[PDB]
Amino acid sequence: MISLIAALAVDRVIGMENAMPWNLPADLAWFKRNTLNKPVIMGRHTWESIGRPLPGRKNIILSSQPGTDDRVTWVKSVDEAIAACGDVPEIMVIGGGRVYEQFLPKAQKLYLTHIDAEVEGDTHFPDYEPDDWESVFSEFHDADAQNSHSYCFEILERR
Amino acid sequence: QVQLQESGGGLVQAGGSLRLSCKASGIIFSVYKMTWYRQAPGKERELVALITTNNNTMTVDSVKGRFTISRDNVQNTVYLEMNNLKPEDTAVYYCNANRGLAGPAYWGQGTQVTVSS
Repeated sequence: MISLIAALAVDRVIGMENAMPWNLPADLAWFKRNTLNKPVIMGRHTWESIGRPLPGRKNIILSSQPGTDDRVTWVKSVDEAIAACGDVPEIMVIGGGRVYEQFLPKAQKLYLTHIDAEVEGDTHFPDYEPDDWESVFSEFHDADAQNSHSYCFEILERR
Repeated sequence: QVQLQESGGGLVQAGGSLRLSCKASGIIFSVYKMTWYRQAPGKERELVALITTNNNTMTVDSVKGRFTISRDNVQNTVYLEMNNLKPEDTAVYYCNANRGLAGPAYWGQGTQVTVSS
Protein backbone atom coordinates (compact mmCIF):
# COMPACT_ATOMS: atom_id res chain seq x y z
CA MET A 1 0.00 0.00 0.00
CA ILE A 2 1.45 3.33 -1.17
CA SER A 3 0.41 6.45 0.80
CA LEU A 4 1.35 10.13 0.34
CA ILE A 5 1.77 12.55 3.22
CA ALA A 6 1.91 16.34 2.75
CA ALA A 7 1.40 19.74 4.38
CA LEU A 8 -0.69 22.00 2.11
CA ALA A 9 -0.87 25.77 2.47
CA VAL A 10 -3.71 27.72 0.78
CA ASP A 11 -4.19 26.75 -2.92
CA ARG A 12 -2.26 23.51 -2.21
CA VAL A 13 1.09 25.28 -2.03
CA ILE A 14 3.83 22.95 -0.84
CA GLY A 15 7.37 23.65 0.34
CA MET A 16 10.17 22.57 2.64
CA GLU A 17 9.48 22.78 6.37
CA ASN A 18 12.35 25.22 7.12
CA ALA A 19 11.18 27.57 4.31
CA MET A 20 7.47 27.63 5.15
CA PRO A 21 6.43 30.57 7.39
CA TRP A 22 4.60 28.63 10.10
CA ASN A 23 5.24 26.83 13.40
CA LEU A 24 3.14 23.68 13.79
CA PRO A 25 4.40 21.21 16.46
CA ALA A 26 1.05 19.41 16.23
CA ASP A 27 1.75 18.73 12.53
CA LEU A 28 5.29 17.50 13.22
CA ALA A 29 3.80 15.04 15.75
CA TRP A 30 1.10 14.06 13.23
CA PHE A 31 3.89 13.45 10.71
CA LYS A 32 5.96 11.45 13.20
CA ARG A 33 2.98 9.25 14.17
CA ASN A 34 2.03 8.31 10.60
CA THR A 35 5.56 7.60 9.30
CA LEU A 36 6.92 5.77 12.36
CA ASN A 37 8.38 2.32 11.55
CA LYS A 38 7.44 2.68 7.88
CA PRO A 39 9.77 3.04 4.92
CA VAL A 40 9.79 6.54 3.39
CA ILE A 41 10.44 7.68 -0.18
CA MET A 42 11.55 11.19 -1.10
CA GLY A 43 13.15 13.28 -3.82
CA ARG A 44 16.63 14.84 -4.14
CA HIS A 45 15.53 18.25 -2.90
CA THR A 46 13.54 16.96 0.06
CA TRP A 47 16.55 14.84 1.04
CA GLU A 48 18.81 17.91 0.91
CA SER A 49 16.46 20.04 2.98
CA ILE A 50 15.87 17.37 5.60
CA GLY A 51 19.59 17.02 6.36
CA ARG A 52 19.47 13.53 7.87
CA PRO A 53 17.34 10.38 7.64
CA LEU A 54 14.12 9.93 9.55
CA PRO A 55 15.24 7.48 12.32
CA GLY A 56 14.01 3.89 12.75
CA ARG A 57 12.85 3.81 9.14
CA LYS A 58 14.29 2.90 5.78
CA ASN A 59 14.82 6.08 3.70
CA ILE A 60 14.76 5.83 -0.09
CA ILE A 61 16.05 8.79 -2.09
CA LEU A 62 14.70 8.86 -5.66
CA SER A 63 17.03 10.78 -7.99
CA SER A 64 18.56 10.76 -11.48
CA GLN A 65 21.77 12.23 -10.06
CA PRO A 66 22.56 9.73 -7.28
CA GLY A 67 24.49 10.72 -4.16
CA THR A 68 27.07 9.05 -1.94
CA ASP A 69 25.39 9.17 1.48
CA ASP A 70 25.81 5.84 3.30
CA ARG A 71 22.65 5.98 5.46
CA VAL A 72 20.00 5.97 2.75
CA THR A 73 19.20 3.96 -0.38
CA TRP A 74 19.75 5.68 -3.73
CA VAL A 75 17.34 4.70 -6.51
CA LYS A 76 16.78 6.11 -9.99
CA SER A 77 13.24 5.01 -10.84
CA VAL A 78 9.80 4.71 -9.27
CA ASP A 79 9.72 0.91 -9.69
CA GLU A 80 13.15 0.55 -8.08
CA ALA A 81 12.06 2.76 -5.15
CA ILE A 82 9.03 0.58 -4.41
CA ALA A 83 11.04 -2.65 -4.56
CA ALA A 84 13.73 -1.25 -2.26
CA CYS A 85 10.99 -0.74 0.34
CA GLY A 86 10.26 -4.44 0.29
CA ASP A 87 7.19 -6.31 1.46
CA VAL A 88 5.74 -3.92 4.05
CA PRO A 89 2.07 -3.03 4.67
CA GLU A 90 2.42 0.71 3.98
CA ILE A 91 4.96 2.88 2.14
CA MET A 92 5.03 6.62 2.96
CA VAL A 93 5.82 9.04 0.11
CA ILE A 94 6.90 12.42 1.53
CA GLY A 95 7.81 14.66 -1.44
CA GLY A 96 8.64 16.79 -3.08
CA GLY A 97 6.48 17.99 -6.00
CA ARG A 98 7.50 15.69 -8.89
CA VAL A 99 7.65 12.65 -6.66
CA TYR A 100 4.11 13.33 -5.40
CA GLU A 101 2.98 13.53 -9.06
CA GLN A 102 4.70 10.23 -9.92
CA PHE A 103 3.36 8.22 -6.96
CA LEU A 104 -0.22 9.49 -7.00
CA PRO A 105 -1.69 7.11 -9.65
CA LYS A 106 -0.08 4.32 -7.61
CA ALA A 107 -1.37 5.73 -4.29
CA GLN A 108 -4.30 4.30 -2.31
CA LYS A 109 -4.14 6.67 0.68
CA LEU A 110 -3.49 10.37 1.48
CA TYR A 111 -2.59 12.09 4.73
CA LEU A 112 -3.16 15.82 4.25
CA THR A 113 -2.61 18.71 6.62
CA HIS A 114 -4.60 21.69 5.38
CA ILE A 115 -2.90 24.71 6.94
CA ASP A 116 -4.77 28.04 6.94
CA ALA A 117 -1.85 30.16 5.79
CA GLU A 118 -1.35 32.09 2.54
CA VAL A 119 2.15 31.41 1.27
CA GLU A 120 3.80 32.32 -2.02
CA GLY A 121 4.99 29.24 -3.88
CA ASP A 122 5.66 27.87 -7.33
CA THR A 123 5.13 24.25 -6.37
CA HIS A 124 1.69 22.81 -5.73
CA PHE A 125 0.40 19.43 -4.70
CA PRO A 126 -0.76 17.44 -7.79
CA ASP A 127 -4.41 17.91 -8.81
CA TYR A 128 -6.35 14.85 -7.66
CA GLU A 129 -9.90 14.13 -8.89
CA PRO A 130 -12.07 14.30 -5.73
CA ASP A 131 -14.54 11.86 -7.28
CA ASP A 132 -11.85 9.17 -7.13
CA TRP A 133 -11.12 9.76 -3.42
CA GLU A 134 -13.07 9.41 -0.15
CA SER A 135 -12.51 11.23 3.16
CA VAL A 136 -12.40 8.82 6.12
CA PHE A 137 -10.96 11.21 8.69
CA SER A 138 -10.94 14.98 9.24
CA GLU A 139 -9.98 17.04 12.27
CA PHE A 140 -9.75 20.81 12.50
CA HIS A 141 -7.70 22.63 15.14
CA ASP A 142 -7.50 26.32 15.90
CA ALA A 143 -4.20 28.16 16.17
CA ASP A 144 -3.08 28.15 19.81
CA ALA A 145 -0.14 29.16 22.03
CA GLN A 146 2.33 26.91 20.22
CA ASN A 147 0.69 26.57 16.79
CA SER A 148 0.90 29.60 14.47
CA HIS A 149 -2.09 28.80 12.23
CA SER A 150 -5.31 26.80 12.22
CA TYR A 151 -4.97 23.40 10.46
CA CYS A 152 -6.98 20.38 9.36
CA PHE A 153 -5.77 16.79 9.45
CA GLU A 154 -7.33 14.77 6.65
CA ILE A 155 -6.99 11.10 5.60
CA LEU A 156 -8.26 10.08 2.15
CA GLU A 157 -8.58 6.48 0.94
CA ARG A 158 -9.05 5.69 -2.75
CA ARG A 159 -12.55 4.33 -3.56
CA GLN B 1 26.80 21.83 24.58
CA VAL B 2 24.62 24.92 24.26
CA GLN B 3 24.05 25.78 20.60
CA LEU B 4 21.86 28.85 21.18
CA GLN B 5 22.49 31.78 23.53
CA GLU B 6 20.04 34.66 24.04
CA SER B 7 20.97 38.11 25.35
CA GLY B 8 19.52 41.62 25.43
CA GLY B 9 16.91 41.01 28.08
CA GLY B 10 16.24 43.19 31.09
CA LEU B 11 14.04 45.77 32.77
CA VAL B 12 12.30 48.61 30.90
CA GLN B 13 9.30 50.84 31.56
CA ALA B 14 6.08 50.55 29.59
CA GLY B 15 6.43 52.03 26.11
CA GLY B 16 10.17 51.38 26.04
CA SER B 17 12.21 49.47 23.44
CA LEU B 18 14.46 46.40 23.70
CA ARG B 19 16.58 44.36 21.28
CA LEU B 20 17.04 40.62 21.80
CA SER B 21 19.60 38.49 20.01
CA CYS B 22 20.30 34.78 19.87
CA LYS B 23 23.72 33.66 18.64
CA ALA B 24 24.04 30.09 17.31
CA SER B 25 27.22 27.97 17.80
CA GLY B 26 28.42 24.81 16.09
CA ILE B 27 25.52 24.56 13.60
CA ILE B 28 24.89 25.55 9.98
CA PHE B 29 22.65 28.50 10.92
CA SER B 30 21.43 29.26 7.39
CA VAL B 31 19.56 25.92 7.18
CA TYR B 32 17.41 26.54 10.30
CA LYS B 33 13.99 28.07 10.74
CA MET B 34 14.27 30.28 13.84
CA THR B 35 11.50 31.10 16.30
CA TRP B 36 11.14 33.24 19.41
CA TYR B 37 8.95 31.94 22.23
CA ARG B 38 8.23 33.40 25.64
CA GLN B 39 7.12 32.04 28.96
CA ALA B 40 5.71 33.74 32.03
CA PRO B 41 6.16 31.80 35.34
CA GLY B 42 3.60 28.98 35.56
CA LYS B 43 2.06 29.95 32.21
CA GLU B 44 3.08 27.82 29.18
CA ARG B 45 5.58 28.91 26.50
CA GLU B 46 3.93 30.68 23.58
CA LEU B 47 5.07 31.39 20.03
CA VAL B 48 6.09 35.03 19.50
CA ALA B 49 7.67 35.14 16.00
CA LEU B 50 9.39 32.95 13.37
CA ILE B 51 11.71 33.50 10.41
CA THR B 52 12.23 30.92 7.64
CA THR B 53 15.41 30.03 5.78
CA ASN B 54 14.30 32.37 3.01
CA ASN B 55 13.50 35.31 5.30
CA ASN B 56 9.74 34.94 5.42
CA THR B 57 8.52 36.21 8.80
CA MET B 58 5.42 35.74 10.90
CA THR B 59 4.58 37.47 14.20
CA VAL B 60 1.62 36.60 16.41
CA ASP B 61 -1.33 39.03 16.79
CA SER B 62 -0.51 40.20 20.32
CA VAL B 63 2.85 41.60 19.12
CA LYS B 64 1.91 42.67 15.57
CA GLY B 65 3.43 46.05 14.78
CA ARG B 66 5.47 46.11 17.99
CA PHE B 67 7.91 43.22 17.56
CA THR B 68 10.11 42.50 14.54
CA ILE B 69 12.11 39.38 13.80
CA SER B 70 15.16 39.28 11.50
CA ARG B 71 18.29 37.17 11.01
CA ASP B 72 21.89 37.74 9.92
CA ASN B 73 23.29 34.44 8.62
CA VAL B 74 26.85 35.82 8.58
CA GLN B 75 26.71 36.48 12.33
CA ASN B 76 24.75 33.26 13.11
CA THR B 77 22.18 35.44 14.87
CA VAL B 78 18.42 35.99 14.93
CA TYR B 79 16.98 39.19 16.36
CA LEU B 80 13.82 40.28 18.09
CA GLU B 81 13.41 44.02 17.95
CA MET B 82 10.78 44.95 20.60
CA ASN B 83 9.05 48.34 20.68
CA ASN B 84 6.20 49.87 22.68
CA LEU B 85 6.58 47.26 25.41
CA LYS B 86 3.76 46.52 27.83
CA PRO B 87 3.71 44.77 31.21
CA GLU B 88 2.00 41.73 29.65
CA ASP B 89 5.20 41.12 27.62
CA THR B 90 7.11 40.35 30.83
CA ALA B 91 8.55 36.83 30.35
CA VAL B 92 11.59 34.70 29.76
CA TYR B 93 12.17 34.79 25.99
CA TYR B 94 13.57 31.67 24.32
CA CYS B 95 15.19 31.24 20.94
CA ASN B 96 14.53 27.98 19.07
CA ALA B 97 16.08 26.50 15.90
CA ASN B 98 14.68 23.71 13.71
CA ARG B 99 16.17 21.98 10.66
CA GLY B 100 13.02 20.25 9.38
CA LEU B 101 10.90 17.10 9.74
CA ALA B 102 13.83 14.98 11.00
CA GLY B 103 15.20 17.69 13.27
CA PRO B 104 17.41 18.38 15.03
CA ALA B 105 15.78 21.19 17.02
CA TYR B 106 17.68 23.33 19.57
CA TRP B 107 16.53 25.56 22.43
CA GLY B 108 18.33 28.42 24.15
CA GLN B 109 18.51 28.93 27.92
CA GLY B 110 16.39 32.08 27.67
CA THR B 111 16.63 35.75 28.68
CA GLN B 112 14.39 37.60 31.17
CA VAL B 113 12.30 40.58 30.07
CA THR B 114 10.47 42.57 32.76
CA VAL B 115 8.25 45.54 31.90
CA SER B 116 7.37 48.00 34.65
CA SER B 117 3.93 49.61 35.20
